[PDB]
Amino acid sequence: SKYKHTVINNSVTLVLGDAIQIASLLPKCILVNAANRHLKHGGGIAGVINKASGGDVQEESDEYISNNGPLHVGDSVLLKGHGLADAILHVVGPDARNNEDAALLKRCYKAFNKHTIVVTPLISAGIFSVDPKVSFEYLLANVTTTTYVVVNNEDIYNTLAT
Ligand SMILES: Nc1ncnc2c1ncn2[C@@H]1O[C@H](COP(=O)(O)OP(=O)(O)O[C@H]2O[C@H](CO)[C@@H](O)[C@H](O)[C@H]2O)[C@@H](O)[C@H]1O
Repeated sequence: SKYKHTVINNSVTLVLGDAIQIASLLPKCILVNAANRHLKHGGGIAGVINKASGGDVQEESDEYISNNGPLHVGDSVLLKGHGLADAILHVVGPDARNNEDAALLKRCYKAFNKHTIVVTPLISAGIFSVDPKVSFEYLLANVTTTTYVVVNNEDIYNTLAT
């Protein structure tokens, strides 16, 4: 009630706000990180998540990658929550700057469905340069679990809330 939000369907609610704030307010959830293949959390929401954890997320990510190697585009890994959420699902969206196809978002978003409540940004809609409407369409097509999709730009919110 205390956020600008639009319920899209039985599963998906679009929220104008801060994903970390929204994950904090929910008693139980997974928070999704829009990550890169090497889980190097230098910027974007990955940066905000890592900094909110005081670097704990990067420490854990480094251990995962150091031992297990880089992820493939479209893959995800469930890691610890570091007090931000019950767990963080690191999802590697396609980077359009590197000619990676938006259709790989299908794989990203299908990974949500085994989790009861998910708080997510729009995957690949930041520097990975996928149209927010396209990302959101892939989300709605593939996500069947209770999901709060959080955007921090009112203009993008308004466009998607149509
Ligand atoms: N509450 C909220 N707060 C902040 N942002 C919110 C938000 N809710 C949604 N977002 C948005 O979520 C989006 C994520 O999109 P991307 O997949 O493009 O990020 P990316 O994969 O590039 O990050 C990766 O981008 C490059 C990859 O090389 C790396 O430097 C970086 O570390 C890695 O995370 C951004 O628009 C971000 O603003």
